[PDB]
Amino acid sequence: VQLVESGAEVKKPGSSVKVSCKASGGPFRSYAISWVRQAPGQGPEWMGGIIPIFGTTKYAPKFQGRVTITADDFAGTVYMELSSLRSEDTAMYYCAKHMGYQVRETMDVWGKGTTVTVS
Amino acid sequence: VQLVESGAEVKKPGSSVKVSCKASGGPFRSYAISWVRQAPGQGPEWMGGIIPIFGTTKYAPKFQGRVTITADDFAGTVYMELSSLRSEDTAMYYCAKHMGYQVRETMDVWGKGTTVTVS
Amino acid sequence: VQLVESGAEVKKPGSSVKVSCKASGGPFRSYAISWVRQAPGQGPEWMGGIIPIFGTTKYAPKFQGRVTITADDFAGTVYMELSSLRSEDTAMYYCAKHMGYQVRETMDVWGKGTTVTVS
Amino acid sequence: SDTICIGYHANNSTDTVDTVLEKNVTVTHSVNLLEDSHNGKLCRLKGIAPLQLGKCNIAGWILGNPECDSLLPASSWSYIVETPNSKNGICYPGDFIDYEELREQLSSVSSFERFEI
Amino acid sequence: GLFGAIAGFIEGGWTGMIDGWYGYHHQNEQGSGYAADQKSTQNAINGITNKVNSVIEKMNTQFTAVGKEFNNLEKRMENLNKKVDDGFLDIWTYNAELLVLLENERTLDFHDSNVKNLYEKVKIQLKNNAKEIGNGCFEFYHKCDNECMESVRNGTYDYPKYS
Amino acid sequence: GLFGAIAGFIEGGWTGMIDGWYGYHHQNEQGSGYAADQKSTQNAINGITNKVNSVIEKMNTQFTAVGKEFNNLEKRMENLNKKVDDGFLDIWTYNAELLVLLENERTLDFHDSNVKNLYEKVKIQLKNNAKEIGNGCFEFYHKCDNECMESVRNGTYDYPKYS
Amino acid sequence: GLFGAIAGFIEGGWTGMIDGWYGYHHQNEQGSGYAADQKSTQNAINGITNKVNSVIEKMNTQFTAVGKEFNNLEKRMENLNKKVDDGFLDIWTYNAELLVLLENERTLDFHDSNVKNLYEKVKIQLKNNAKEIGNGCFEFYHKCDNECMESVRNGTYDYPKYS
Amino acid sequence: HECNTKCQTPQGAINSSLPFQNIHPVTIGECPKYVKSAKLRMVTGLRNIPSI
Amino acid sequence: VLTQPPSVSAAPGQKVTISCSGSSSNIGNDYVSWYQQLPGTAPKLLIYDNNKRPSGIPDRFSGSKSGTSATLGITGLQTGDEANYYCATWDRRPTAYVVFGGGTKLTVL
Ligand SMILES: *[C@@H]1O[C@H](CO)[C@@H](O[C@@H]2O[C@H](CO)[C@@H](O)[C@H](O)[C@H]2NC(C)=O)[C@H](O)[C@H]1NC(C)=O
Ligand SMILES: *[C@@H]1O[C@H](CO)[C@@H](O[C@@H]2O[C@H](CO)[C@@H](O)[C@H](O)[C@H]2NC(C)=O)[C@H](O)[C@H]1NC(C)=O
Ligand SMILES: *[C@@H]1O[C@H](CO)[C@@H](O[C@@H]2O[C@H](CO)[C@@H](O)[C@H](O)[C@H]2NC(C)=O)[C@H](O)[C@H]1NC(C)=O
Ligand SMILES: *[C@@H]1O[C@H](CO)[C@@H](O[C@@H]2O[C@H](CO)[C@@H](O)[C@H](O)[C@H]2NC(C)=O)[C@H](O)[C@H]1NC(C)=O
Ligand SMILES: *[C@@H]1O[C@H](CO)[C@@H](O)[C@H](O)[C@H]1NC(C)=O
Ligand SMILES: *[C@@H]1O[C@H](CO)[C@@H](O)[C@H](O)[C@H]1NC(C)=O
Repeated sequence: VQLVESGAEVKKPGSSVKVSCKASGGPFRSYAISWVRQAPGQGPEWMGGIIPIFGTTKYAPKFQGRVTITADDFAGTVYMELSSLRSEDTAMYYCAKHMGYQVRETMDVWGKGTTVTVS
Repeated sequence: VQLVESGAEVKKPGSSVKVSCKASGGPFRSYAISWVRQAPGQGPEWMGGIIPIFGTTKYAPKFQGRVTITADDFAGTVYMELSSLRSEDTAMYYCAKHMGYQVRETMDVWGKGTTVTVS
Repeated sequence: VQLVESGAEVKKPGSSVKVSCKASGGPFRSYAISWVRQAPGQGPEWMGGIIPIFGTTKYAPKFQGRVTITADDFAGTVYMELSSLRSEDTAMYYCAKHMGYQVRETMDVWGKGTTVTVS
Repeated sequence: SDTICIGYHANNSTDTVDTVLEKNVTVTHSVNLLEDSHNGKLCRLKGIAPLQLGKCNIAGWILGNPECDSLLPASSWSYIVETPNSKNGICYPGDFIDYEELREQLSSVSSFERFEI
Repeated sequence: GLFGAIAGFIEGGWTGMIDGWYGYHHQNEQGSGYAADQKSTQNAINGITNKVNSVIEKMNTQFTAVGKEFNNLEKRMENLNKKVDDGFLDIWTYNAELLVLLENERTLDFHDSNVKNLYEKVKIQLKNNAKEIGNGCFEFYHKCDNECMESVRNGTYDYPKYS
Repeated sequence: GLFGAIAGFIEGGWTGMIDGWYGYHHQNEQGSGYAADQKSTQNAINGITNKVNSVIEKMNTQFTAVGKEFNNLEKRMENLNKKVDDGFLDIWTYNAELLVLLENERTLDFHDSNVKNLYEKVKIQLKNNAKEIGNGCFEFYHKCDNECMESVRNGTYDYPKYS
Repeated sequence: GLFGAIAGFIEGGWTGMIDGWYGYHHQNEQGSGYAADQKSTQNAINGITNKVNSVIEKMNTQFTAVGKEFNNLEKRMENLNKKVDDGFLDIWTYNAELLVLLENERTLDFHDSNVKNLYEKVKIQLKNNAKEIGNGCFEFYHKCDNECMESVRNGTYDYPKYS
Repeated sequence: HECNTKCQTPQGAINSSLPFQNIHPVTIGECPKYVKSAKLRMVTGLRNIPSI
Repeated sequence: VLTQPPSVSAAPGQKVTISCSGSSSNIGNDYVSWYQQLPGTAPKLLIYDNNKRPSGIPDRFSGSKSGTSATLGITGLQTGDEANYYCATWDRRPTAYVVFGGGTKLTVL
């Protein structure tokens, strides 16, 4: 399975952004999908994930009022929207496989990255 | 469902008559169908009924050798034939639904009526 | 069913021969098929047989290194090849049904015969 | 202690099939229903050899083109073969009226007799 | 499978059983050994060959079919001809693929059902003079020699004689 | 069948049971008799009539369709017309035959499943106050009069009262 | 259903079990709670997504297709064009509707089979140290704490230790 | 060349009794049916789980 | 090996019996089948499973087995019973294979 994110984006504070993720294979998947954030010089940060059939979404307590994760199923894509950009939402964003249908701690396949700059 | 009988008929004694009944919906039904007779100024009278798949027919002891009840299945129609008409076979004839596949005492849907005069 | 062998053949010693057997009905069968040899003036001789789906073949200990039995399935034909012909492989060859899928001792349907002469 | 068990068959086959709920299931026995092999040559159909035109087409074969001098003795065939380099048809420029209908007519002829009218 | 016997409570096959699809493995003082069940295998073979023959029969042989020719002023008829050819090819490809895909699953469920039926047939016979172990296996309480084994693998096991 | 009840551990039908598809036969001191089960038969009849009506509905009525005429210089269009007619006839013949062949088997498995469900429903009710004989038959340990029989054939059999 | 578990001897679903399709509800001195079974749900999800992907894949994308024009002296070809278009539309409508109708029933039987398999898996583990109540429910004879409960839902329940 | 056949395509002769082929839609003789598939295998045995 | 009486002679209307004798290797642990071959045709199955008859075989033919020997009995003899009769059993020890008899010429008067 190959995961491909969208292009790199640069915005200015106070706005929102929407990144996307496309997976190879059949349109419908049997694994959960997560989004991970990594600022330059620090460790990664789990943002939130989505479940294949039940449609449940989970977010971190820090990113509870800003992030929104959705899926398309028939297209095979996953979307993440982040609102009210500060100057600290400038990092690298990864799309991560999960193995099973639940959002556990084991992500075995990662994408390549996508930089979102705020200025 | 809706039950529709044929038109009104007038004959003279010594002949036979054939009345019809058409039900709405799919051609094949899962309920039994009965025929009821009511003379002017008297209570109703049960004549006989037919069962959907097993094809069994039941008649009253009074109308044993005269009535014949048949079905068409693919057309959705039920036919009743009364032979050797007298001057007393002048009443209103009703077609009655039954609920289940057996000819019980509970008829929950009736038609509208059809007069057969003998003179 | 009907079993039909191929034509009669005449060869000279040191060569090989290939006889065939065609059965009526559907191409795929649920019974085993055997080949029987009968020299003029003696009793029959079982040569070998084949099993419908598992594809196993059995041969007599005398005809171990010479006979080869194969099938076609989609054509409905069974082939027998006999190699290194002597002057004693001059007999009548029969194709025999078996009843079940195993090569037992009960052959209930026979063909008609095919003479192979060696000279 | 006098034991008895129930079971089923297994072998060393490595042939797989596809179902609706799963792909590549290895099974003990199977058959193949599709053919994808040919010999790569044009053969004879039930004894009769085909008629190969070569440099000519139907118009050149039938009109009597000077470059189709070898097709004169032909009087029987099983099918007609043309090539993408069949360019010797009408030498004098002009129009051949109702030519595809003539090809459709000849698509159901197996022999003819050529006589001097 | 839908019946839970193959790759279920019986988790593996036998490479030592060569003459059948379903069977028994026994063990007593005389010795051990495998043995196929002939009635079940015969019925399954009949059904499977019937299915294959029906699939073969529902598709008829294709006779001669060659293309046509059109000139520069007959594009509409040429396009209609192409449309007809492509449509029929697509329909028949869909039919063949769907038929194979749907028949494979039923064939795989058939064998699971047969194995489960054999297990239940033996279990109702032994009922009380044997302990169910779990892997499709039964352990006798009394001494079961070869006559007892051959009567169990026949359907005529005599319950009262062995209490 | 896939469930092993019809022509399985219950090996024959009843010609004395005339009012239903599945039912009971009882025997006590008062007498004997057959009796159909109405809920199972009603559900089966509903399902079967639904299936037949769906099969009828998926095929639409055929309207007027007559042939055409061509002259001696229009062979290609005549052949195309023949091709279209033959192809559509073949496709619809295949569809109809396959639909009937595939629906018959499912219909035959439906009744086997229903008989097995009825047997299990009775077996879990009796559990301990009855002995399983083998042919779909239960033999009571206590005395079961007509009230007990009618409660067994209703689903409200009272286990504790009869120990 | 054909297997008699969903809307059968287990007559209702759980709105308190949110993370899975099939699962357990336990009760002891520590407390109560629901818990999904991950292996069964994972296998079912794999199968269902495989089926949906196959259905999507068997239908190919439709490319450009526009109409043609004819004059007052070309009625036969116009009628042939209409015939071809209508026939192909009818065939594909029939195919799609039949495929959906037939796949829904198998999808509904799959879950019933899975629930029955889970019930039997637990029943063969407990065998003797638990009483079958009837609603898919087992009542232990000994004292079963959280370690015992977790061992039951893992498949490694130790029969001899609890007699 | 100089051979014999019962089914001929513009690419070669066919020598089978199978019900399907994917060589060429144009045929002469008695030929199987043309499909665009690449694999059509029908199962007759059970699931293969050896070593156990 | 199965050994039978080479010839049999009797009169019309009488009852005759042919005995197939073998050994504990073949006859003692399997079944025996009977075939009748008219002069010029292929053999025909008479008795299988040691006492059974196919469809289309009269009741005049019967058979049984006794320990390590079987016997075929024909009662109601006529002229249409002129043939050779063979006994067959599926031998199985070193390498299993079908084994046929020697032959029997039932002569009718
Ligand atoms: C079933 O097996 C085939 C052959 O082993 C697999 O085909 C391979 O598929 C992968 C991607 O799915 C390709 O990268 C390979 O090139 C394919 N190999 C060949 C030889 O074509 C197929 O993927 C398997 N199916 C599944 C669902 O795993
Ligand atoms: C194996 O089971 C079969 C089926 O019942 C038995 O066949 C019976 O055999 C006896 C003689 O032993 C006959 O009298 C019966 O007529 C047979 N029944 C049928 C239905 O044909 C067979 O005997 C059993 N084998 C053994 C060794 O007991
Ligand atoms: C047969 O079973 C039905 C189903 O339980 C019984 O119906 C109940 O009847 C009692 C009165 O006898 C009512 O109070 C209940 O409300 C009924 N239940 C339902 C769900 O309707 C019926 O009584 C039983 N028959 C007998 C003779 O006991
Ligand atoms: C739940 O069941 C699994 C499967 O049997 C157990 O996995 C085993 O765990 C032990 C250590 O506890 C290992 O030594 C084995 O190799 C494991 N087996 C397999 C097949 O992986 C697991 O331990 C069980 N959980 C508990 C709490 O007992
Ligand atoms: C299985 O074993 C047999 C034994 O000879 C061998 O002939 C056959 O090729 C093997 N099958 C495979 C797929 O290797
Ligand atoms: C091919 O066809 C020829 C004759 O048409 C035939 O003799 C041969 O057996 C066939 N098969 C092979 C593999 O050559």
